[PDB]
Amino acid sequence: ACRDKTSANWRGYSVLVSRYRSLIPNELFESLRNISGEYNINPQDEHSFF
Amino acid sequence: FLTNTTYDIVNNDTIDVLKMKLRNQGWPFVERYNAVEIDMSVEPLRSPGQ
Repeated sequence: ACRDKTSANWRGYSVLVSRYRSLIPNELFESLRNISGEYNINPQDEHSFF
Repeated sequence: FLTNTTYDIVNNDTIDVLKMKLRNQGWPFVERYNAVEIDMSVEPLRSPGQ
């Protein structure tokens, strides 16, 4: 089920990623890191996402 | 459905390729069948000598 959903819906996410990539420069692209660890995915959220 | 694949994979496959995939899995219903023609007893209207 997860394989089928990712095959059908990857194009929409690819367009979304490209749009937000145009907002940040190359310096921010190669420098920013998730040092604090605030954005951590819960296991129930991950398997329900796909 | 039967072979557990996605639409994107089978998008580029031809009829002969698709027929082999289903037949290898054991599915024999991959062929079209021609209907048998039956002639009318009388000449059709507005169709002289036909």
